[PDB]
Amino acid sequence: AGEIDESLYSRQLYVLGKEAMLKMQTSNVLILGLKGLGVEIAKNVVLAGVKSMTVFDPEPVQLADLSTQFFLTEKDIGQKRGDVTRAKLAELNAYVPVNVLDSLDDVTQLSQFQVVVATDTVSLEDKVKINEFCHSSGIRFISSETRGLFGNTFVDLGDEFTVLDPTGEEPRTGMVSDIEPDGTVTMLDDNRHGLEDGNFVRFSEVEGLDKLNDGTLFKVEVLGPFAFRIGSVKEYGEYKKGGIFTEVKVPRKISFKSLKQQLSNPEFVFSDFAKFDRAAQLHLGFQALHQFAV
Amino acid sequence: AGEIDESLYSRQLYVLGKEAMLKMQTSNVLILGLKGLGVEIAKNVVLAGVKSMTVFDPEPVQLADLSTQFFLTEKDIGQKRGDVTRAKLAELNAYVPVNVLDSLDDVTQLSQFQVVVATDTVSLEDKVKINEFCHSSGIRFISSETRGLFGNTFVDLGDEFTVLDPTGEEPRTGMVSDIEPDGTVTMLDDNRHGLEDGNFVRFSEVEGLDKLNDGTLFKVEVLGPFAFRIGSVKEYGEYKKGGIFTEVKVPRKISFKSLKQQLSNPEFVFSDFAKFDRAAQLHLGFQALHQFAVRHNGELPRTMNDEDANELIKLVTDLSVQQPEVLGEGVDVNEDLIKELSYQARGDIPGVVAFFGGLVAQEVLKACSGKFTPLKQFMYFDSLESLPDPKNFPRNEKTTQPVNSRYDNQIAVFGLDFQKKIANSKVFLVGSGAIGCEMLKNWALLGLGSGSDGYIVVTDNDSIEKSNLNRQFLFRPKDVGKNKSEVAAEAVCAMNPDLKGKINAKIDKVGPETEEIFNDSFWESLDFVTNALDNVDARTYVDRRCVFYRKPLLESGTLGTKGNTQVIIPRLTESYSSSRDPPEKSIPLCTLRSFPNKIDHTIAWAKSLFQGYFTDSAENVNMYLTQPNFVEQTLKQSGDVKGVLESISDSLSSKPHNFEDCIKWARLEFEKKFNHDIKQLLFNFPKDAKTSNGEPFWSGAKRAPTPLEFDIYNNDHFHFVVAGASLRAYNYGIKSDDSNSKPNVDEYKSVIDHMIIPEFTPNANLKIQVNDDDPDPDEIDQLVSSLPDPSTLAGFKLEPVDFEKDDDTNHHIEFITACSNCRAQNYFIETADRQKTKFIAGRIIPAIATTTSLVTGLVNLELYKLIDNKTDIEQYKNGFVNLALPFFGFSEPIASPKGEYNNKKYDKIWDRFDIKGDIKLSDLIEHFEKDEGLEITMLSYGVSLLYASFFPPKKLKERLNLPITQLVKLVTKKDIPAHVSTMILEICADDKEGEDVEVPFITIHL
Amino acid sequence: AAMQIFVKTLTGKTITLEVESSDTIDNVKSKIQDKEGIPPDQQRLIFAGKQLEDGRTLSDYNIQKESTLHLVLRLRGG
Amino acid sequence: AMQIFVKTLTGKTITLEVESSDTIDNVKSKIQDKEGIPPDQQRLIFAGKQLEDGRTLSDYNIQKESTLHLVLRLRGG
Ligand SMILES: *O=P([O])([O])O[C][C]1O[C](N2[C]=NC3=C2N=[C]N=C3[N])[C]([O])[C]1[O]
Ligand SMILES: *O=P([O])([O])O[C][C]1O[C](N2[C]=NC3=C2N=[C]N=C3[N])[C]([O])[C]1[O]
Repeated sequence: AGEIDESLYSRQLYVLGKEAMLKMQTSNVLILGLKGLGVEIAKNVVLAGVKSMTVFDPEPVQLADLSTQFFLTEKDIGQKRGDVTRAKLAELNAYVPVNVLDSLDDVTQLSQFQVVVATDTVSLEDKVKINEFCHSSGIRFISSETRGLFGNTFVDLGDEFTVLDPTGEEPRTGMVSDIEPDGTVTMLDDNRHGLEDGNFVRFSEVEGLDKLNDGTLFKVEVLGPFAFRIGSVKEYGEYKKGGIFTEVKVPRKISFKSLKQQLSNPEFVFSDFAKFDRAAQLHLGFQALHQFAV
Repeated sequence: AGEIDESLYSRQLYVLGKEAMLKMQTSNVLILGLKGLGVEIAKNVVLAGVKSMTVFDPEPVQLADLSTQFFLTEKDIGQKRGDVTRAKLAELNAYVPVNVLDSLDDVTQLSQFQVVVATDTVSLEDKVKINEFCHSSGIRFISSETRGLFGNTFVDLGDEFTVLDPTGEEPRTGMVSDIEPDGTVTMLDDNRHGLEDGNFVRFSEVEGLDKLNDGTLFKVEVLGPFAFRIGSVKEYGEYKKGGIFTEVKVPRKISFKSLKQQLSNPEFVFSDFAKFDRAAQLHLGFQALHQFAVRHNGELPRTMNDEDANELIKLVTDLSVQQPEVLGEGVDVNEDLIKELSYQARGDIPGVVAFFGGLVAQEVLKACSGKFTPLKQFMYFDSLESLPDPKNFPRNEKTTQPVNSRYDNQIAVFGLDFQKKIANSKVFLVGSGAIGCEMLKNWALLGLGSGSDGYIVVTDNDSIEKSNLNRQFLFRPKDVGKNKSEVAAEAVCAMNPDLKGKINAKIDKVGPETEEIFNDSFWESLDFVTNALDNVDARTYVDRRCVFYRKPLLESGTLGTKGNTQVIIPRLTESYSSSRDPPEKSIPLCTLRSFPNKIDHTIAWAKSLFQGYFTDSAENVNMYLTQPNFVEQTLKQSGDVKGVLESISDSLSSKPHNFEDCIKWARLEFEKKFNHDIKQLLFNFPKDAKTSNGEPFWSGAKRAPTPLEFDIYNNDHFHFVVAGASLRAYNYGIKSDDSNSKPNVDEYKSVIDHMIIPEFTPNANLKIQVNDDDPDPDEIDQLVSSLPDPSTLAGFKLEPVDFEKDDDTNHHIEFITACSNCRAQNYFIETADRQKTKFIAGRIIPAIATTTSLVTGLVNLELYKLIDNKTDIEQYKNGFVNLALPFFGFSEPIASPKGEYNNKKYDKIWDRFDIKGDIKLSDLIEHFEKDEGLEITMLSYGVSLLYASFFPPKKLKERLNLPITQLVKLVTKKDIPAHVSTMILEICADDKEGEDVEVPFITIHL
Repeated sequence: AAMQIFVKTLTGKTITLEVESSDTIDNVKSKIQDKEGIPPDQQRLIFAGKQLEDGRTLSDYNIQKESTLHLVLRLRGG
Repeated sequence: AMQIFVKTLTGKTITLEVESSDTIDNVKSKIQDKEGIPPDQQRLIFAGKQLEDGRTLSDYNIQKESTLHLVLRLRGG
């Protein structure tokens, strides 16, 4: 393959793009725990189209699990959550095989997967072991837990991870009316460039500055809503007319720390800034829930 | 899938990378025309691994197509070129389906493909149609043509194409000592940044500027070799210390113009700057060949025909008048050049086809991947220097005419007599790997050594391994384990049975230890020699011999997309050894022992630990048990005596009895190496430690380490123990609990959990060498008095490990990777995977078939010049290439240095004094006086001095009446091995005026 | 009279030098050493079909301003 | 004489210079001069509150270095 079905993925394709989806279609995902949380995550990932989805949950279905697990019925009570759910996940998307992992006694099995997600059925002790293995092996790790009206999630994509497009927005683009020797680019009449300091742009159709058009990227210094500066262009010639600029999104490398390190030194993203003082309280709280269970 | 077979693609993987090959594996390729050119392109692309290959060529095989089409046989004549070739291309690589497109009447079928390649069989009218459909549909398009010693290629990847990595070079990296508010970055000490204006870099570990480390890219303005500037940084804060910069390659969008547009407005890439004025001429000349064909019902000019050559010159002349811009205002048509194009239009030359086969195949791979910089967009090439002197081998309609022979389109260019001399050549090919197979293929197509006075000898001492298959196209999976040379000789004779019985495949290594096989008679019978090697030593060896025997040598080499050719001509040029190549970077010992900052350092350290633990230890024990003078001999002769004695002691005192014992041993080695040894280093130099000076000791290339706490869930901690235990078991002949399985974590964990790991206690009298420029590397009697007597150990043997990087099941790379990554954890160095550790520890050379094929093609264009015995140094070309750029450059070889003594000129490399017989010393000195005006001052055999003019009378009376061999025996007390047929002597001498003078060396012939 | 010429390496790097047409090849190699760290014995420079030899001048090889020389290497694999 | 930030739903960061007594009205017009959006269409939120036209930055305890968010209603579903 290397092939995407547009008749199915049309509106999603306009969100993610072909390349991102092609990578998705080479990724094997494992989900640990199939109460409501796990099956919601699994439902959305299967819909999105990944190479394969594997589910691990050997616990018996009990009546209470039906609170949020929309693929369980009362007929299923007694049987294993993983098994009963597998077939229903499988109907969501014929392109995505859904398998069941019978056991997790051997941690080495985790090497089959590119992304491992541990939900609320996995103890904090097992989360840490599993994360340690994933992180040191280059497997992407994510965990999540809900409790009543509280919840959290944790992301660790390893020592080396590259973001190829940070926002999914269309690259900004515009017509140029003048380019002064100091690099000052002025917009063609009432058009706003929309760029931000440190974006990059390339050019085409600029007359008089020919190697400005070769695909080289220039770093943007914003002067105002109607002009930005790219640094001297004397060496390139003398502006005459025309020109279009196109923003180019450059790769960015990032590092994540392990669950162990983040338990004692978390980097927070806030869900509601009116409640920021609560993130640190709850990060202690969720740990305490685990100590309570121990 | 997203899966790449490393065992097959290993060497290509280090050239292209995972992501490029993943893209290649989603790309369907279509090749139009399957004569020499198309099959060469197809072979290289099928080898490299694309989703599928489709070939189109419904033309019937004719005998003359075999000139360069190595997959056609005379039995195939009449059948369709595409049908017959299909199965043979399929055999090259099981992962790549090869299909035949039956008909191309419906242009719409082109839409199944991502890259279309139009060869010499497609009319220009059709090229333009196909290119227009491809360009306007988003399909990448390439075309190429060869005509005798001339060739071209055209590339058009469409309106929108993105280059992801322009060079394939390792990104530059470096340590920072300062960043000023204006953004001037200063390197630590003597370290050069290696950047270029317009490069981009990211940062990490820069304290004081925190968001400068977030992955943001900065544009580089270079200030000198040791500083560059990134723009103001006042806004991020203020630099305090530390910092590493890393180069990042950014995407580049480029556009291509259509074939139509470029026919009238070409963008040239030059293949030889010495010839750049010919690009415009040939651009016109190739268009006239197509016009000529439209006027002659599809036919090309006839071979060596003046009437057609004049018409071609007229057509080119009409083009330059219609478009005066193409040659330039007031620039004349180069008629002699156009005339040769016409004369040779029907020629099909192995060398030229190989050059364009490699190039275009690489351009296909670029097109599929965005890896490397595409040719943009026309390249022309000629090798007219390869033509022989017409005095010796005249070229005309008669000598040049066909003979009903697979060699007819080579005869078309060179004439019959010359082709016959190629057939009667005697050659030695040294090596039968990538270049070797390509070379043997080229010689098959040349018919070289097929004549009654000709032969080929090829030698190689290695066997065929799986990774070889990616670029040694003569070998099949079934052939793995057999001998490279033998298999290759068989394969080539299947391509051309004119060589059956004419190729002598040997399996001997070439070097000083095989001179009884490769003896005087052997070397002296040869016309010339060709290298196909992968190490400098063997090259130097062969060069020395070609100098000694006065034989031409054709040399070449590759590294990924880079390559070179060099010709060495007796009595004319420098030899290979005459010049220096840059040496291997050496890592200082203090950096390895105590202060690594790169993964290369932890890998080297790990590789030595591996040798010590599993190879050297075992070898020392076996010597101790079987050599009764071993302790004695060691006390006097070894560098590290205490080292060897401790090693033997430990090996015999801690003998494992089961596999669980090996697990415990490996767990304790982890504690020692990654915990106790580190705490000791910190004890000597605490983190806050200062220098006499007052600066912090732990700065710059010195990274304060932290001791490791074993954690079975860490991949590197686990695999250090697994591989360590399994290798220890091997040494002691103990059966592994994993010998028929993967390793079970809970079982290792069980064993390790019951262990008592001993606490660390420092050694206050231990001292640590910080610089390489300072000192230090009773017990020993005691140490001997702890050795078991060998009688205790009758029949005991340890089995030393032989490092094998290409067997993924033997735990070697597993060990070196885990061992390196653990030390890397100690020192906050990013860990590396097995593929990268294997590359570094195994010293693997990146290799790919495209470059191999192209460079071999160049060698065979030079080979034509040897056959003609050219003595004009200006006709020869050393070649240098990088297909990634793409770049090609050539230079005339360097002449051999000349000297003079008295009135006599000599060649300081190639000349010598040839003395027949085991001459008496006095006769030799007398000869040189009378015949050469040379007063011998010093005479040596290797290292020993046989005569000097300062010897007093008594010593002269001892030596003067002795034959050289007896003289050598008098001084060395050793004999001449009797299999020796010559001895080289070095002399110093004075000329007639009594001044010292450099002179040639002497060869004594017994 | 002083001019600029270029040195391209086999890896794609472009080096800029300032020289006079009367400089020796030795001179030029020394300028390359100060910029790249390579020693003159290890440098191999070619221009227009010729390899540049230590005793000669730029003029001997008709090197003009803006000319591009190539620094090349012998490869060891095969 | 202070600086504040406005982050948009697309990830863009805008920097403004304001005094603590400026009205929401003032701020919205600065956003118009910079982004082109007209004040009636701007929706700005800070610390749990949506900012209303008649008030000042001080009324919402907006301090120097504070970050406001410009958000949108989406029409699909
Ligand atoms: O570059 P490749 O590894 O594909 O091929 C090189 C080839 O040369 C052989 N070789 C190395 N050293 C040799 C030798 N043959 C004969 N004598 C000596 N000294 C090697 O086995 C490879 O097949
Ligand atoms: O956002 P989606 O298309 O996935 O879902 C929208 C849904 O709404 C329906 N809809 C649009 N307009 C409507 C309406 N239903 C009833 N009345 C009106 N006026 C539409 O058909 C979609 O299914």
